[PDB]
Amino acid sequence: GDLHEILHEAVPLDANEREILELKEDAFAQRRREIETRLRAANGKLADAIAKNPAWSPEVEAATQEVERAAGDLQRATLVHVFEMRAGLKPEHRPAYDRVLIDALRRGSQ
Amino acid sequence: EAGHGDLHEILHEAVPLDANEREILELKEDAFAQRRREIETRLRAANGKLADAIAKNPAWSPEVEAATQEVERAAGDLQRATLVHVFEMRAGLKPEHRPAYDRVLIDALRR
Ligand SMILES: [Cl-]
Ligand SMILES: [Cl-]
Ligand SMILES: [Cl-]
Ligand SMILES: [Cl-]
Ligand SMILES: [Cl-]
Ligand SMILES: [Zn+2]
Ligand SMILES: [Zn+2]
Ligand SMILES: [Zn+2]
Repeated sequence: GDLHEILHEAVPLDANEREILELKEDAFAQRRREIETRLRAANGKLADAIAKNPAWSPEVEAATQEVERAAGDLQRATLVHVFEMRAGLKPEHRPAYDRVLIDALRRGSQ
Repeated sequence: EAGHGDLHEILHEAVPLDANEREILELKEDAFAQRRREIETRLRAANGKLADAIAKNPAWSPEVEAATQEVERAAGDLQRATLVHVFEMRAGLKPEHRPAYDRVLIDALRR
């Protein structure tokens, strides 16, 4: 989320390495849209049901299940993509990248 | 979340402090505040546990995925606890204010 963007900024790189990294982004960008989508949909499902009847209901129950699973999915996809970017780093840059990742996770960033 | 902070103000400002629906309102709030603090503590711990896994071994693993799932679950518990509370508070609000209350709620939900 902002986790994703934070880790991109911990990634030191010249003019060449950046253009290459951006080209490599598209695999994850799409995966992602696919997930920010289901989640944004599950939320609208939630809000729709509440504007209808602001009380718990089978629709609200189902929507919240959907919101949850989707947000987990999104963090998992983010992490997968973050470890792939880690693999493309020179060994000398790995410790700083790990530090940023661990500390962001620890304080609840995604 | 779910516009909670702002919904409570709508409460401070619809049922007067010379009303005593006030007392009941604040007791419900005390209970929710306590449940939230507990769930939040549990989310903080799931976050630490995910961070710990990654520090131990910075790569995707069943251990890291596991932690991820504990985090989603604590987070979902928090949203659910908050929503059911928000509904409870609405049911205790005089019909003359549900309109404005419902606005704030749906707004926030649609974000
Ligand atoms: Cl350069
Ligand atoms: Cl409230
Ligand atoms: Cl208060
Ligand atoms: Cl609290
Ligand atoms: Cl990996
Ligand atoms: Zn990326
Ligand atoms: Zn109050
Ligand atoms: Zn409240």
